[PDB]
Amino acid sequence: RFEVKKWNAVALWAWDIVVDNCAICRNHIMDLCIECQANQASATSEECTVAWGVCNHAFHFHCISRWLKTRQVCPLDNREWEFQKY
Amino acid sequence: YMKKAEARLLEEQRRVQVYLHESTQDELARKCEQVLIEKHLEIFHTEFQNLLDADKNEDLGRMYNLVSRIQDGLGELKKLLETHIHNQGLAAIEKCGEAALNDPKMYVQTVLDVHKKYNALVMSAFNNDAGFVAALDKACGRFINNNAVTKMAQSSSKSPELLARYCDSLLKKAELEDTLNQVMVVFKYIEDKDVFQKFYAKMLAKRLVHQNSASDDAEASMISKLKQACGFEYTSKLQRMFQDIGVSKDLNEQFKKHLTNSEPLDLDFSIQVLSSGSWPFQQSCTFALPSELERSYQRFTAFYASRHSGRKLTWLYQLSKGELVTNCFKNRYTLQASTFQMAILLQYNTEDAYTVQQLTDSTQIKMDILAQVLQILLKSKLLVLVELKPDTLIKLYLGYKNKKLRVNINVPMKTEQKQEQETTHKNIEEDRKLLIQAAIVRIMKMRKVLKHQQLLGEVLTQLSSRFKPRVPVIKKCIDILIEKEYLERVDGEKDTYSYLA
Amino acid sequence: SYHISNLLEKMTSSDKDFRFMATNDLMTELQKDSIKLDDDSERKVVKMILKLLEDKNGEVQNLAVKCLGPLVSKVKEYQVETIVDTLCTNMLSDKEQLRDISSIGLKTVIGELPPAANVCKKITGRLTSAIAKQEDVSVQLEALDIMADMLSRQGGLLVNFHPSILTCLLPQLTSPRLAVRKRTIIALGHLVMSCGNIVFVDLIEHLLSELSKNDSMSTTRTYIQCIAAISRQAGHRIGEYLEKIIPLVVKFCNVDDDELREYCIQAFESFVRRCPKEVYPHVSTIINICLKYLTYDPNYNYMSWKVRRAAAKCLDAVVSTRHEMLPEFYKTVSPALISRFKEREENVKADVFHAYLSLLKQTRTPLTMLQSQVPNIVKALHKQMKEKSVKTRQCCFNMLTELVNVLPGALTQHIPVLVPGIIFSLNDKSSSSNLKIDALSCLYVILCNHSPQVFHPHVQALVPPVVACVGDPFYKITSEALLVTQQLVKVIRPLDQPSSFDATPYIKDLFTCTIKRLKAADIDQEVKERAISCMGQIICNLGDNLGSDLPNT
Ligand SMILES: [Zn+2]
Ligand SMILES: [Zn+2]
Ligand SMILES: [Zn+2]
Repeated sequence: RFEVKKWNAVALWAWDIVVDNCAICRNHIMDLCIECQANQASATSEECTVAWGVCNHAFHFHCISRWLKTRQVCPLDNREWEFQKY
Repeated sequence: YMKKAEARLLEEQRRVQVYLHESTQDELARKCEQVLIEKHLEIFHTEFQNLLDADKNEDLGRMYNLVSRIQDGLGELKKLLETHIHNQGLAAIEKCGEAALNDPKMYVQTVLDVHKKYNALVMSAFNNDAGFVAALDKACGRFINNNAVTKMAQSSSKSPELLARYCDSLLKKAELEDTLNQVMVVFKYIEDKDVFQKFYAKMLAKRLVHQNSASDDAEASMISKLKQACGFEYTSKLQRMFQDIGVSKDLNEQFKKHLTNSEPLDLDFSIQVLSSGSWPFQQSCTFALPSELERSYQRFTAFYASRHSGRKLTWLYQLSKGELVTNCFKNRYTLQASTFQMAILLQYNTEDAYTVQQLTDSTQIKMDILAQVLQILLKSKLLVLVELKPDTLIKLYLGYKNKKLRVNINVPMKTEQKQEQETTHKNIEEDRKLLIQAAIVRIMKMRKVLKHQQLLGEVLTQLSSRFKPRVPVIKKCIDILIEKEYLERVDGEKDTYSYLA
Repeated sequence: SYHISNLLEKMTSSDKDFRFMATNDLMTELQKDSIKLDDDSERKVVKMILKLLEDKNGEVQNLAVKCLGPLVSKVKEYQVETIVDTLCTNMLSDKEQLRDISSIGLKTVIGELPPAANVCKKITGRLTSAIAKQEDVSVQLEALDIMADMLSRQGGLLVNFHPSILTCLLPQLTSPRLAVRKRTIIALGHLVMSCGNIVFVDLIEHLLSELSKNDSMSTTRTYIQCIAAISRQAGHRIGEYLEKIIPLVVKFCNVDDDELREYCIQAFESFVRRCPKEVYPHVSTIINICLKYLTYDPNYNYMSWKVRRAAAKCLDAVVSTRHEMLPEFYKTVSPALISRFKEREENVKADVFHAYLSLLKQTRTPLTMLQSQVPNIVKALHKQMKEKSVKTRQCCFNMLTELVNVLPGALTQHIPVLVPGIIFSLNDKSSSSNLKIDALSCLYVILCNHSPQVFHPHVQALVPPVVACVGDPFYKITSEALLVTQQLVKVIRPLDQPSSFDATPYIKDLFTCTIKRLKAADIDQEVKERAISCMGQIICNLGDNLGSDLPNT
């Protein structure tokens, strides 16, 4: 018989606007890109990861990389985009 | 003979000033210096090596004073001193053996003692000459980034990792300022600063989450030193975590004042809510919450959903700890354990014998993690039954005793350290590739058409303050950028690239 | 005019890459030979840099901070004033990022100023008011750091503001935050480096008056630390006040507080080291206090170790600088240290060992007193040589080596009790490479400075461990083993003296262990040279008893 006295837990918070999936492409964030999954395996498919921003928004690295070639704004909030994690 | 030569030179100066003409002074001094010094430089160099071998600072200072009169006579001394310092550093590192591969204190103290000794020698005897300082700097930079320890690890990135681990050991739970300053002096000679930055950030996050720091003043001083040495983005990244800690403290206070106007909870509850993009932690494995803890879970989830609308919380159960108090034993013991341990002890709350397969089904923990935590429990004499199988029988051991009422069982598992080190090294390599790609893209955006060698030179110039890139990696990044439709090879004029919109 | 206009057009391109590259190109142009004689471009460039200091991207902000350096060297003196004003007024802002980036930029600007008077005057005027404001702590700390940086270099330019600097600094030695006190102490030392005589006496008199009244325990420690720092930093200027300073510290030494005693002994050490001439009358009382508090341990009988460390370090400092004190040194200091070789704390033991090593180094009549004290040293070392700590045994071996180097024949009657310890350290799995090398060096020094007769009974015990050490995988051990083996060959059969010792049974072992190193072709150069020398000595001394191996050798 053991009794619990005190508990110290750690939690992380993320935006719930998107249901655990990319916003630019309608795919699960742990899966591959549309272009990556459509194309044959290559060096580009090796470097497919998840990129976070200062606004705590999560997209595929390739998705936001393609989005940034024309616009300099996060898709979900109108502020400028800055990479902070991979 | 050195003292004899100095005395003779003084006597000659006295003679020429007292009973000769003024026009003879320069020529007589030149001839005397020639005859007395320049003809014995071969002997002087061997004596210099011998005096360096057996520490004799006064003789070295006298010889520096003597040879400084001869034009271009100090170069050989500088080269010999640089070689001697390099050899001494290599020998000092080599004598520590294999133990220095997993002992940051020994490695850093050896380097620091060598540097202190030869800095003192340069300042005291050579009058802080620029060339001798440069020789000491080159020798230190040569033997810090390549030595016996780095050969064992087959990578020059072991030194920054050891330095960061030494800093973490220093800052964990008056003379600390001096050793921090000395460490920052060592940091200047390191070429792979990104490895140090990554390791320091990870260990600072671990320190902040678990609340084990010697003092906040030491952390502030180290942050100030990093401001002075590193850039401005890194310190901002650290300040983000420092701000999240305060936000979590305020939220804890608000939750505590909220619990008064409701039914109080049985246990003492504290939480650290952190942003998912500013901390190095990953998602936890599958885990079924113990039956005594859903109350706090639901209450805090409701409170957070009330105060913040569009956010969702993910719970890291591998970084959570707590207290278990036991009463069905010889005497009243209170023990500190992780959430996994608390879950896998309270499974047999009234039972006495389980099969690890049943324990796996009840706790929903994977194979390796459960095996490691069970081994840790068994080694603690708290539980009794080396290899384990799914049909192994493990039973609670009654009547165990310890010399102290307060016992902790949250000892780290051996494999996690090595796995974490490998993971962060791989992450560092991937980040290096990404920054090289970004630099190439930006340079091509600025200059529409540029050659190969100029591109490489500008890339190394831009990335020099963090690490020294390898040219094959730059070619690989260029090739992967060509495929991704970022830049294209122009027809004709081979080995030339142009930016493509 | 066109390149600069294009650069400033790009520096607001709404794309981070363009701004970064434009700022980098501007920085490269600034460090080059390009000059902008036009006074219309300078204002625009300065404003653009000061606005990019607040950019939304970290890289651009960092590059702008770095660009603030070369800008001041190639811009008229009017714009430097507005740059400094903008930075100083930004340090007082509510935004934390702006304050931090402005502090970094202001330190960078100060760094580039040649060792100028007007800008330093403005900076000092702003920072005095910044330090004076005690409402917030972060601004205080940043201002204190910048003031220390600005006083370390260019300190001699701002002579007129020294009264104001002292007046603003002095009240901060009482603030509830210890970081403020430490920064104030650093700034005060830097100020003492470049100051007039009036302010120095003002500071010393204020410190003495504040120490004369014991308002709080916390502040007294700060004042003692400040006095120690001032003494350590200035030196000669504080010597005239020791006659009044020392009795206060002596009175404070007797207070029952562990932290206070350590600071007092450190102040004593600083006085002993930095100013030698004015401490002559007080060496006796300093030594007596150090001896009294060297054995301070209330909760044990055969944080109280910090005072012991401080006392031993102060004794080391006293011994290492006074050469005329040697008779009374050997009269009183040496027995206490010898009796304290048995300290139960490793660090204090190491520091007392270092102190007695410094005494031995200074010893180079004192020799007769050292010879009389030798038996106690040997009796103390015999117990320490069997400890399980590598550092203690290393200290013992080093001190024996130094003692033999000072007195050539000091260990004639104690070889029977000293050889077993060396042997035990030689063949022990817990020993490290450094311990074995130190033991071999001690053995070599002992053998080189004594008559061969005293080692004859112990050759049978000394040969096997040395032969084993010759075959060690580590070459650094092998070199020292061969060096010891050469002297062992000299001892076993002397050539200039008659000996009745039989050297026959030990010839084969030495020859076999040396020949293998001699014919290696892949070992390090040092081992090759040592093997050649050792084999030459073997042939010279005992080459008559070798068989058919001589032609091949
Ligand atoms: Zn996507
Ligand atoms: Zn992809
Ligand atoms: Zn966003």
